[PDB]
Amino acid sequence: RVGNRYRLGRKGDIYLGTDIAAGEEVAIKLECVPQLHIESKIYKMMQGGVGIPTIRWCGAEGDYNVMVMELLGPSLEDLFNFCSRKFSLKTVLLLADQMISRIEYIHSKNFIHRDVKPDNFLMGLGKKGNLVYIIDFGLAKKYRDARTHQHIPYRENKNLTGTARYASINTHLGIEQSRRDDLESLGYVLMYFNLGSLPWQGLKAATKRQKYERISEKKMSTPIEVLCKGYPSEFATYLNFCRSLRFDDKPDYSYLRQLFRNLFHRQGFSYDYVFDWNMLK
Repeated sequence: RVGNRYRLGRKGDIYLGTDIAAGEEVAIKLECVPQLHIESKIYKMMQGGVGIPTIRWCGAEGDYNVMVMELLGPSLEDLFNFCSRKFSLKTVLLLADQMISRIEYIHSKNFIHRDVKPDNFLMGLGKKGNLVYIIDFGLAKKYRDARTHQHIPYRENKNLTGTARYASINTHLGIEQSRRDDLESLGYVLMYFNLGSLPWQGLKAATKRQKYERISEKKMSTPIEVLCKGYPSEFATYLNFCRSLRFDDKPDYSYLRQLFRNLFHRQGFSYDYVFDWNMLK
């Protein structure tokens, strides 16, 4: 077992381990001896930030490059399923606050995620179980130069790198992903939590390419008022804000959070961090 002081378990992959010298359970992502070491380096730049998992060790053991991370809880997709694929308004708004903040933090560290979906958002454990974490930086890219903060170039005709359900419209059009896209994906995820599904979900596609084309076609045929019908106008306003962001714009994160926070206070909700799942007996 790994690092003179770690041990392995059951569960590109994750395993349940133990920091045997400090008595704590840990997640151990292994990779045949290239992408673990890279992600491992992005995590380091992200380190210390709120909602970013801590990396306790990076090395190699036999035929594997091992990365030891702090154990985290269930994914929002998982909690959503457990909740019958239905979250209350208070829960979406509580999640909406922290998620925006995680995305802004990642952007503040020069990277963009490019893979924002319910599965890449996991709740913490213990004292942190009220903390929304962001994971999987496998598709993360620096969008600006660390020192000069020179934004990457606008590029076209690219192939979709991510998950078509939550991808931004500009991503479907082939445009280079930037900060705005991470936020547009979050917006679709918030409506996903609100409706239980997205209108461009489960579209029939014989091939895995007429699908991306059916989604794209559908996602651009569905105006935001129709997608958000029956919900607080805040969700529509948010999506519209995101669709208006210029490729190199610094998103006004505060305005987005205050958008939801006002809908929050208006509903009488309080930030006590009691999620729907926290009430399942």
